[PDB]
Amino acid sequence: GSARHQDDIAIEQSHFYVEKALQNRRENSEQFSTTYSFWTDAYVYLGNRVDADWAFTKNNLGSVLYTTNGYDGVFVIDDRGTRYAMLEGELSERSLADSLNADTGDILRSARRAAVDEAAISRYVDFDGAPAILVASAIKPTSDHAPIDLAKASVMVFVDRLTPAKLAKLGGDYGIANLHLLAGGAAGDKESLALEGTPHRLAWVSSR
Repeated sequence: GSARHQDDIAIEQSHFYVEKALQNRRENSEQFSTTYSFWTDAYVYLGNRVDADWAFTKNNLGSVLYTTNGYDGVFVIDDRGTRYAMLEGELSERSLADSLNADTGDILRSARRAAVDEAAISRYVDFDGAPAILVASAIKPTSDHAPIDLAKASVMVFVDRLTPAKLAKLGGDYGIANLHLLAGGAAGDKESLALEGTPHRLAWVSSR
């Protein structure tokens, strides 16, 4: 069939790209969550322990993560506790449960399951002021070393708060029209995308 309908096919693609941009965050982060976890010193200095003096003196897991093609922040959780919380490249006392009010009691369970399948796990969350994504990965020994007890091993977690500076690339680099967050409103029969799990919503202004 051929008629004046290709104008609404464009709307079928523009929302699909905004979903792909959020899917791509999870798939880019799991790739960093393996290279920075496949290190003998990372598993030795973070495995059931927290030796931040190494991470700062060598900068291998310090504030430089914000300026070395890394992620917005990092945490270390094991057996229902936390002792390392890199927030925007700073050492601070805080919990990954508190910064988004969500429960850690089930995130540690899926994060434990990341190890037995050699693959990180990913979810949506609601950080203080804007939406975010949470991804968890098991630190496993490289150099063909012996295995470790995965129920008692440590688990690293990376976090990225979405911000209006990155909303420009979440649509403009994906080929979507003008792209903006919908913070506390309802569109006038316009095109938009409700985020899974979080109360926030993505919106844009594509011409038919």
